[PDB]
Amino acid sequence: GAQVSRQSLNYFNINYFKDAASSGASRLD
Amino acid sequence: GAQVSRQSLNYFNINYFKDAASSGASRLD
Amino acid sequence: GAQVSRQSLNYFNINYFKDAASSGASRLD
Amino acid sequence: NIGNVSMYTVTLSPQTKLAEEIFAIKVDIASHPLATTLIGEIASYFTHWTGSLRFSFMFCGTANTTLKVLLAYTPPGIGKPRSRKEAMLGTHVVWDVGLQSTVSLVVPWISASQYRFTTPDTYSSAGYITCWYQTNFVVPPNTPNTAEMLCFVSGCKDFCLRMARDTDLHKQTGPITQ
Amino acid sequence: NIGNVSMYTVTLSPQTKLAEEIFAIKVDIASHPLATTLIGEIASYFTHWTGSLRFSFMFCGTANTTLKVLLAYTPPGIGKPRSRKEAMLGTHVVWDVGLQSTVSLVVPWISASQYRFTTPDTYSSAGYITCWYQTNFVVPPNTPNTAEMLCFVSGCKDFCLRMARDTDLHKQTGPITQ
Amino acid sequence: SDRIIQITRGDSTITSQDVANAVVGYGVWPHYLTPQDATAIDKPTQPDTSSNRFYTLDSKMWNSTSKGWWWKLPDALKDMGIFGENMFYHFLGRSGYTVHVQCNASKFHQGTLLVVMIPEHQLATVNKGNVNAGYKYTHPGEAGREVGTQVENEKQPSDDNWLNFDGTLLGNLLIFPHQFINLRSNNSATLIVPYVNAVPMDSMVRHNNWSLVIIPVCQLQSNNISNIVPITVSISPMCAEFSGARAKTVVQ
Amino acid sequence: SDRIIQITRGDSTITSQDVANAVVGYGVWPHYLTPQDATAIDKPTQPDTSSNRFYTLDSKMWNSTSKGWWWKLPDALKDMGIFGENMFYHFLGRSGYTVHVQCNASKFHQGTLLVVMIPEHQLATVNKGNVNAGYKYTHPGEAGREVGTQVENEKQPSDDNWLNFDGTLLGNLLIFPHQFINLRSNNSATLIVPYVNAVPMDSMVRHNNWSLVIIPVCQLQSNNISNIVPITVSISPMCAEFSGARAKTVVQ
Amino acid sequence: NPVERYVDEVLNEVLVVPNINQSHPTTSNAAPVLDAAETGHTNKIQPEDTIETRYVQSSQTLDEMSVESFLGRSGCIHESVLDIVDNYNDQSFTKWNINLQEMAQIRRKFEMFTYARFDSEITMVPSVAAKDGHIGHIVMQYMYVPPGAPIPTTRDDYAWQSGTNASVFWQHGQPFPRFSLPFLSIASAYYMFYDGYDGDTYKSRYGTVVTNDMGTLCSRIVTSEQLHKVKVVTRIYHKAKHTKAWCPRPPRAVQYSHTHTTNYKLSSEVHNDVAIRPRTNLTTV
Amino acid sequence: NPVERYVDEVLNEVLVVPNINQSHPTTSNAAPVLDAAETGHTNKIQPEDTIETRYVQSSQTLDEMSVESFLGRSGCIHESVLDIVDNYNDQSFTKWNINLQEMAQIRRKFEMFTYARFDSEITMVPSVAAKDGHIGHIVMQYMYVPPGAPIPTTRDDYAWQSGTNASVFWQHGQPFPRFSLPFLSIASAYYMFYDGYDGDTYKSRYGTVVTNDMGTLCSRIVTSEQLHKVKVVTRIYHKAKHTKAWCPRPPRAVQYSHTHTTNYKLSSEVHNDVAIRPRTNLTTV
Ligand SMILES: *[C@](*)(=O)[C][C][C][C][C][C][C][C][C][C][C][C][C]
Ligand SMILES: *[C@](*)(=O)[C][C][C][C][C][C][C][C][C][C][C][C][C]
Ligand SMILES: *[C@](*)(=O)[C][C][C][C][C][C][C][C][C][C][C][C][C]
Ligand SMILES: CCCCCCCCCCCC(=O)O
Ligand SMILES: CCCCCCCCCCCC(=O)O
Repeated sequence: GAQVSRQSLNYFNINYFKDAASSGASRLD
Repeated sequence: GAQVSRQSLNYFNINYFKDAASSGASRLD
Repeated sequence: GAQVSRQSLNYFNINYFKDAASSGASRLD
Repeated sequence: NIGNVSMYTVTLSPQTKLAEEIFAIKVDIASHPLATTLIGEIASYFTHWTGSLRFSFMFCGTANTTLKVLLAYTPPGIGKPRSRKEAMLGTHVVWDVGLQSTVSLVVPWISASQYRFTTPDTYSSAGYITCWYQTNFVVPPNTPNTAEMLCFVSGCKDFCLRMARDTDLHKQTGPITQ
Repeated sequence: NIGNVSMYTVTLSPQTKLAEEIFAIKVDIASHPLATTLIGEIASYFTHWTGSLRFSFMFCGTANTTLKVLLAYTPPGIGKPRSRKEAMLGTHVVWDVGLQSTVSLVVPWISASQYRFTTPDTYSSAGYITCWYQTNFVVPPNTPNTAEMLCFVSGCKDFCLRMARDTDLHKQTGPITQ
Repeated sequence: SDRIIQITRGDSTITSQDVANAVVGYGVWPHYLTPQDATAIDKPTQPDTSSNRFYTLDSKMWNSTSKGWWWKLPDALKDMGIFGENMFYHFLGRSGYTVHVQCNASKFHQGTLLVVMIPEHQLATVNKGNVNAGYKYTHPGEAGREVGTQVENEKQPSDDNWLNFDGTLLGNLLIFPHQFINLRSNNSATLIVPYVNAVPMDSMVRHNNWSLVIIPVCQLQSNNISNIVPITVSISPMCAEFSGARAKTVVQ
Repeated sequence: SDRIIQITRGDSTITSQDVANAVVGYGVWPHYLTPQDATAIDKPTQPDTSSNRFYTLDSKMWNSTSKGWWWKLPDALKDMGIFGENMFYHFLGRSGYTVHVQCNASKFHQGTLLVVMIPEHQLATVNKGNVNAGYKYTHPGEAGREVGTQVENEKQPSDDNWLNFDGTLLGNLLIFPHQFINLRSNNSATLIVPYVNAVPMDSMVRHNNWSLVIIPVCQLQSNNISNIVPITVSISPMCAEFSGARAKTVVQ
Repeated sequence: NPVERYVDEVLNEVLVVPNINQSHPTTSNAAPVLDAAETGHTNKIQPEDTIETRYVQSSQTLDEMSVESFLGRSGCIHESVLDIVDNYNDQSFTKWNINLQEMAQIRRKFEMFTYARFDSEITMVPSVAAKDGHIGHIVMQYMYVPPGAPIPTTRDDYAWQSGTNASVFWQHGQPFPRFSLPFLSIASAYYMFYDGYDGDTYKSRYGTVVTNDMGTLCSRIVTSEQLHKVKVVTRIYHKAKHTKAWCPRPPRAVQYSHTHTTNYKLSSEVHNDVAIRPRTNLTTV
Repeated sequence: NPVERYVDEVLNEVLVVPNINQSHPTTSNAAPVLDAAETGHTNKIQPEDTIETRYVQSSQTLDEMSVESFLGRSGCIHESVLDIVDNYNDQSFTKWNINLQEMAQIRRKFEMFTYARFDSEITMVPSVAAKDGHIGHIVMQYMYVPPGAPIPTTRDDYAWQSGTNASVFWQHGQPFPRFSLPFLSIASAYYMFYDGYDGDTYKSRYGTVVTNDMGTLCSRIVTSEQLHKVKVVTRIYHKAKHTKAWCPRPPRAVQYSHTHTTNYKLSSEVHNDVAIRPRTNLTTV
């Protein structure tokens, strides 16, 4: 699961498992 | 976190953690 | 550090460390 | 007074000597008696603090009771003021009791370092806040000769805490059972 | 002289014999007495060095004291010069003392290898620097008959150190306690 | 509300919930000296917030027999922090002031104080020939003078409140910047005065520019006399600037 | 001429007809604190010419046996006019300095003084375990300290000039802003140093930012020893500003 | 831009505190310092309103004060002990009714809110004490038994088959086990406090015990009986992830005494029961 | 170009030293060799000014001399000892007030600067000595306790719950633990030296002890009491990352005696106290 951004400064927000509970700490706001 | 350059000789300056203190030795200048 | 070629048969000549002494055996010629 | 609501009130009354001291406390966010206030408790879960503090006071005497009080903040590097004259050389507010019952004194962030330790530390002690009679407590006849005052505290727009740590304001000395 | 500021000064005086030797030291950056200078100390944190060295000398006698001195650098492969004639066959500067108190002698990088070991090594010994009277120390009457001279050292634009290592110029023989 | 006031000067903030407006002496707000009116040529020092702040003087007790009180400026502030230090280290000084007189009682008390700011209040002596008021007597400092208490001496100024301590009638003091603290209406008086003098700057040690005079014109009365009713004065210098720096002048 | 210098600060002007240029510590000229680096939020007071002027300390005598002298800043100026007053009335202070060391002799005298400005010169004690230099000893004021005169006490700092009073070698002091007064060439040294600290402003009472160290590296010699050769130091604060006004701190 | 936002994450500058602006002297009939606490509101006066401030650029951030940060740290919630003394069959397995009420440290933090919703990260730290010298080959089984599923009554109970329940097997020497648990409540949020009962009689239960049943954690040493006895202590650490919290409340002022209840005990000298240090008088700082 | 810059990183040729240019004989009234050290400046004379040089292309680089390189090497700063002798409860845990002043090697390098700012990489090397033969299963807990947080007084103290503090659990056999710490000061940089006090009285503390409080590191053997006693020594290594340093100073010339102070001891024969080797005379090389 990969949220690829580009700016080049590419960001890869990878989610390795198939359940939302598995992801790390949440972003803010 | 990936700074992808291209020249092809592509450079991948990956930052595996979300805190600046976590990255390796600094570049120079 | 990645030398990406294309032919598709893509070649990835990755250099995992920041010092030249760290890379494997040299190419020939 | 501990264990009684009276531990939250300061009593005022007609004075016979002028410029008497009413109370004096340290400004350090996690020092006593500030420690158990909500802001003091949250500050105790962090190692560093910065910003200005807002201290408010609500007069609870009769509508016919008058009073003028001087609230002062003494920056560090000196002892607590021994007199009203000494105290007013610092940051202060002269409170006139009237229709509006509450006044606020802001303790500005005046520090050498950008942050201070929440735990008592000599280098980072923030100073003192003292209260003195400016004029006097005055009442008409047939009116109670003493009155209470409530004191509040909260953080200004620039208050900020840093470096999470476990609190020393609560402990567990044994197992918590069913 | 160790433990005294006098360990930093060289005394000059009127000579009765011509072309006398004043001082002689090795040019090796981490050898004594160069070892404790800032450049010697930093060099001791590295294994290899290269580049030219700049040695300066400031005369501290009276404004009425005159002197001409010959400063020489003897490249390796030979012993230290036994006379002024021997020494001047090498790299040298004839210093005339006057309005400007300081002179600089540059020890050029003259080596077989691109780098030399900072630690004393026969193969990489850099040579010597000697000082001799060119003329003589001369003063008018009623003027002190001796004068001091200060000696400095720093690296030229091409000085460079390599291969970080722990220094042998400082030790710990026991625990450092509170 | 027109009854409320908040005055902030430097690190001090004063409030009153029962005011009677404010008076700006002669309609001129204090300001720094301009190059057109200046005479001393050295660059002036302007401490700003460290000097232009409220300094509270010693409180006084108002009772049925009080005759009045007076303070002289800058004398009353000679010992007040940075302002005080500057006035002694420099030959010349210049300053305006915000005077805030405080006096609260109750809705069952009555009394009236006439608060006046007098420029060049040159005091007189009574029945002492051409002997004038002694320096010591016109320089009481923050304690000021309590009229009708001082044991007479030859150089002792007049204590006749009805003659303004200078040979003029009390009723006419209203020609000077003033306010009244009438207990039924207000609990404070506020006067902002500019620098007034025939010279642009002056010695703050030997020349008192303004005199604050407080005279109870209507006697303090109530049915609860045991409750002390104090009068407190807080003064804030404004646009204070000094010139001619040297060692510190020590008086006496 | 490159041998001449005139330095004007406030109401003071200093001259020297035999200088060896001037040193600006770390290449940074003193300047006021910017809002980007500030932390204390109250408006700072900036006395300007009344504080940023030359203050001459007590002169010292240089003789054949002198071991050296040192002064600490701002401590050396704690009793100097308006600058001194401001440092005690305020919790925080910030300042740069122009240091002008003076020493004239003759063309028949010889001697050399090493003049150094050291940031955070944390003094050591010798053979006294973990007992550190006492507050009193590191705060000698304008008199400074004459090395090798003080009768030892437990809290007495090191007097070893060759070890920089801190365990480092004298020859390496040149890494700090410095000049030499070599009698044959110059009669003064001038160093301009900016404010150096890990915090934007600090307590001037408990933290000495800079230390002025003067060590005679080449002994004073001449054939007219009866003529006393003094060393005089004049220091001028630059961009002095203070914050956190209150009553005056009294030390001891 | 998700990349600018990314940089803010790395630098921890997502939530910046405002600057202090320069202020000036004032003489006004508007008195911001005066207000009425009776209203129940906090006077929003700032430093620029009471003193003459200078302009200061703030560089402080509130990221670390976020609820995610506050509750997003792994703390111990249970210490499971399997001490083989004299009967392997009876002493090699155990169970624990799961809750976040037994350890004061994390309990107090969660209780500063009335309701909270979050996913849970559980990390286990097992330590095998060699009571007799050797530990052999220790393999552990941790089974999550939801309410209603059969609880094993012996070390060889058929329930250990874990045909449906989630079991985590750990082998000594391998890294610490860890897994995530989705928000488990039947409600929209967990009740940190509950002023209610499971009925309307004198014997009805009161408090969070009525609403917060998360099942049982059953542990067992999988390895059969060994010659040398061991004492296996497994510490369970819990971290909240993707957290939301509602209605803040006063922090616990006295020691906790029991799970699922606000009950407390008071001594004859109450000042010893609270963190408040007695003052000598009103003027002694 | 970040790729050309990249190649320079790999080859370590980011900072090149200048070439030596060919020079010729001169006869001038400009004498670069003459100057005045009194000015406090270093004469910038180069080899081309004093001798006839040839042209030489320099290939040396200053990369390794950078402050990042100099201070970017992991050195030991502490050796923590947990020696089980006769009381497991008392001897299985300890604490250390963190500082970089106890080991001369890294202390001296950092002290060549007045102020320094950097992030820290901490690597721990635990070694379990089997005093009685077997080590069992050793699990360690290293808790970072910031100033103010409660310090554990027993091996089972509630503080070990680490509900908020950062704890690192290590299991014997697993790789060496390692973590990074952001710049921790309340100031803009760490004070390597501090000519100040925490007050203005004769009893005020002097030096960096006043400004450099980084908290306490509390260690504990998590494993319960085992039959065989062990001695666990954990060596802490520190490396500075993303370093900045200000105001260079002379290197420590004598042995250190205590933490946070420049105090030293001198013998009757001072030449033995410094690295200076006595010369026979001025002309003996
Ligand atoms: C997301 O939902 C799937 C996660 C997949 C995990 C594997 C990530 C590494 C991908 C490497 C691919 C390289 C591209 C050529
Ligand atoms: C940066 O902020 C995120 C770091 C993500 C770490 C994973 C790096 C491997 C990415 C492989 C993707 C392959 C592309 C197809
Ligand atoms: C080269 O100098 C940097 C080496 C980086 C090592 C990481 C290589 C894996 C990259 C995976 C990226 C996937 C692309 C989406
Ligand atoms: C199996 C390991 C433990 C899982 C704990 C997650 C459940 C959190 C619910 C908290 C409710 C309460 O404790 O009152
Ligand atoms: C917990 C492991 C140790 C962390 C050390 C990082 C702190 C560096 C601060 C140095 C200050 C000093 O030692 O005086």
